Amino acid sequence: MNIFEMLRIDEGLRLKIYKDTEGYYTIGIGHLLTKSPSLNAAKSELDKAIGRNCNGVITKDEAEKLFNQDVDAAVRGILRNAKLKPVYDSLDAVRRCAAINMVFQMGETGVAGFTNSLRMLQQKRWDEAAVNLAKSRWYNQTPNRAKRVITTFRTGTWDAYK
Ligand SMILES: Oc1ccc(OCCc2ccccc2)cc1
Repeated sequence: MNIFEMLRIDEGLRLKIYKDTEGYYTIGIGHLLTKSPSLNAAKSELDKAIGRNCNGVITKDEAEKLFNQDVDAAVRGILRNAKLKPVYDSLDAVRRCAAINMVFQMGETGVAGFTNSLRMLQQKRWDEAAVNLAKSRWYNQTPNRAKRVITTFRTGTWDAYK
């Protein structure tokens, strides 16, 4: 188990443009294309991301390459964020995967709201952090995925993905 396998489970794999749980155009392994309601806008973003005229359809290799870029962008975003980096660096490898998973899903807009969760995680107050993480729109809107991520933070094991 690693971050790629974890997010592949949580996001699935689809080779044609689809909509995420919020209704936004997405492709591949959870690659957001646009929040615009315009399918043409999504198709432009796709062609820009892949470097060819895709017509809304990609190959598995292309989906996996976008996925690698997206995971790396999440990691680098954590490392560049003065609030997230100290917490990330305090975690073991399995819990770091849970952190990347959340940033992959929510980006930087969730940083402020998760201030108290981040403190509890840095303090290694795992049960309290798990309770706090569930008091969120994130948990209420995607509860099964959030429960898996939270269990990973609570236990430091892959039990929720096995
Ligand atoms: O959009 C978000 C949502 C939640 C966040 O924090 C919780 C997960 C985490 C833990 C350690 C290091 C980085 C991230 C950060 C951004």
